Amino acid sequence: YSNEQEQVLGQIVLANFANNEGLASQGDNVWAATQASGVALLGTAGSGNF
Amino acid sequence: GATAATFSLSFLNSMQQNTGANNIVATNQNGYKPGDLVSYQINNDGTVVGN
Repeated sequence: YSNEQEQVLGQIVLANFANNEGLASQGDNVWAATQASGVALLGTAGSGNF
Repeated sequence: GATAATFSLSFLNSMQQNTGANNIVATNQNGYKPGDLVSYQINNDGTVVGN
């Protein structure tokens, strides 16, 4: 801002499936989760499964 | 309020023969901390290893 102040509007989460290649491709370059693909498993971008 | 831990440290294979100054060659223990599953791979020997 105009007063040397820092604010956060959020962070983008990462959804890493435990089992890829099971996501149904839909539309343009997006995937819809389905059976035999696992949950999104949301988490940060620091380390771990991301 | 954790549990007190007892371990053993070995000085075996340590030679004091005026090799300059105090020096350390190797040091290890068997108290690995818990970790998070990064990736998995298949080796040529048929075993599955989790990193």
